[PDB]
Amino acid sequence: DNHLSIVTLEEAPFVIVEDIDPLTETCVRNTVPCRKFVKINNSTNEGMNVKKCCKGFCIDILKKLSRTVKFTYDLYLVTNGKHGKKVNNVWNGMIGEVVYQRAVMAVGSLTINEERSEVVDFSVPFVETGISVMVSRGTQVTGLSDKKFQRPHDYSPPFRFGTVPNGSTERNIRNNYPYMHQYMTRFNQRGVEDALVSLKTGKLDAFIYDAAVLNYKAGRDEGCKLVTIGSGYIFATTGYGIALQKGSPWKRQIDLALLQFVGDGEMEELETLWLTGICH
Amino acid sequence: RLKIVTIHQEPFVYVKPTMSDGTCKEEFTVNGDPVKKVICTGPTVPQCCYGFCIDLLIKLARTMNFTYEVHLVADGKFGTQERVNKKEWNGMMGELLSGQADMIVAPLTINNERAQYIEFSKPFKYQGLTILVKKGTRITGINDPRLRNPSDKFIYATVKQSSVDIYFRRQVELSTMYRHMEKHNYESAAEAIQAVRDNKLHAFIWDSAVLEFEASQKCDLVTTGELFFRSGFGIGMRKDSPWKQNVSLSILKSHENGFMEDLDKTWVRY
Ligand SMILES: N[C@H](Cc1cc(C(=O)O)nn1-c1ccc(Br)cc1)C(=O)O
Repeated sequence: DNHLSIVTLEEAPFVIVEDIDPLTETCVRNTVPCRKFVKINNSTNEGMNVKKCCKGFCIDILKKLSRTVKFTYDLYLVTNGKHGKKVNNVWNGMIGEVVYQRAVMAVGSLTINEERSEVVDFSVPFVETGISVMVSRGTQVTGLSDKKFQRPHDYSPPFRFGTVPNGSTERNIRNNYPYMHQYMTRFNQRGVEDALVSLKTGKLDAFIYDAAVLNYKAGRDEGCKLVTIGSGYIFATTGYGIALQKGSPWKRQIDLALLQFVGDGEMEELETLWLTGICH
Repeated sequence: RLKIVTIHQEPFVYVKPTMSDGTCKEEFTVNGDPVKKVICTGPTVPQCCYGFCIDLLIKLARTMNFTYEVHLVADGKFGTQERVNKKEWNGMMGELLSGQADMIVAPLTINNERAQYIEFSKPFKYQGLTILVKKGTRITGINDPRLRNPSDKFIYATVKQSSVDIYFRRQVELSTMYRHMEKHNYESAAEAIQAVRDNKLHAFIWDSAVLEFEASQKCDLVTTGELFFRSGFGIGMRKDSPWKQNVSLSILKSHENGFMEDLDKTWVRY
């Protein structure tokens, strides 16, 4: 049919996961049903499907696509991996659900890159991203390619800057700037929200990460003390897109629909609803 | 042998006279890197072409094992659809669709109207729309009173038969802006920028990737700073083209490679 298995992943404000409304058995308001497979323990593959409710910027996209392209969907959240990483030539995350045909599309904060694009089709990008830099207001940085990151010990004192390891940001820096990568491991942050506090409290001078996430965090930071660089200095510019199975019959109409949403203002309204914050 | 159509649009495509023996002057950037030049025919002698898009074309050619000849679009336009009943695209869009060109390598905006008819690559450049004025002129940006309810006092415009003209023609709440602009649009970006320096035109609404470069080198001119709409440039190919998939894979690889960043350094930033 035109009934589709669709995988997503929790990452506010793009996908926000909530327990089913208390508990009239139904998803209300903003939200759509999404099921999650929850393991009984870590010594087993056994689990139970748990009914949850999903909302957010990407869910609002999914809803508009569903109505325009005319399809229905069963939405579920991915249980092994995050976005998609190739482990020993084998994909986990959302990308894995698509390539192995448990899902025919993937909707979420899924960054378009070359490696993924060899095994899945990607819609046009519907939000811009890349590798950005966040600092406390006052600090002077152009972006990732600044000499101040590339040769840290040409400055005294050297800048304290890092990222969250094991994702695309670390992998990209390792391939392009090997000494930078060697240098900043000592500053690994274990999550976005710890990096923010290390920035606001002076333990870190710069945080390097996904531009779309950093812009969201900066726009809502209490005190408006954290700033990112201008989008002209974003490195490896790309976008979130919707992944489809290779050769999918939905790609052309999903693409035209997203371009219609961008061109006619609807995407802008979604950005104001979910992504724009009180700062700047 | 792919027939590439492009258009004059600094810093993406520079167009300069050949030398006497029909070769291109050898040249280097102030940072010591070769400026790669290709011969390009057009409105009809050979000329030298180079810039951001030319480096992209050269990079794509070596990566995908094809050769090319480059010409400038005849009517000097980007491409909109017009009534003839039949419809037809003018500009580079029309040339791509009639087979006069196999591929558009230009700062060609990706939008829904064009993508109905051709295949775009993933974007090779992300940018937006902004407003160039001559310093002295002062406006809020896109919501300034002089823009939201025009008169002949303050004349603003864009390029005719461009993605920007479509953008204003299609949206019901830009209807008064559009009526003012259609009677004043220009035939090219350069002519519109020259008309801003000469005070015959008071605001030019165009691609930020072009307008910021113009402002940073022509310091009588300034942009507002805002982007009021975001859009990307893509490679244009016909619906069938076997180059579609590998072209966009190469664009993606070049963003992750730092290559596009080097192009941005060399040509786009000041
Ligand atoms: N959307 C996530 C990726 C996102 C999280 C990761 C991270 O955890 O480091 N970094 N990015 C990121 C986004 C764009 C670019 Br270019 C480089 C890194 C994804 O799809 O993997």
